[PDB]
Amino acid sequence: ASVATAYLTLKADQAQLQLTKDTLGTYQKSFDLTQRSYDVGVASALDLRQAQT
Amino acid sequence: DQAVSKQQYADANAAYLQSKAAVEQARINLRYTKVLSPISGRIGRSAVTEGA
Repeated sequence: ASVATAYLTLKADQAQLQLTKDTLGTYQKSFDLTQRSYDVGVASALDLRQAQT
Repeated sequence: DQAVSKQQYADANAAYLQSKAAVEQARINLRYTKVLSPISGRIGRSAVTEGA
């Protein structure tokens, strides 16, 4: 039972790591978009700080 | 870079073009101030003088 539950949490946390790597990808792309929208001039620096946080 | 909508650009382009049309309205209305002679030829005497 313990080896089954340990392998099972291992595989589920592989899946959790993959989905949070995808969320880090989408936040990095949204920060790239907001950095361009700041360097052009439309968005202020406060929206850039919400992108960084 | 697709950091803003394709409709939100079209609305800004339309506002640009119709405010450009309002500037051309005011520019024509200020060009009518200088009374340009509409035709070429011998000009007579001024029926009204300056100050009227």
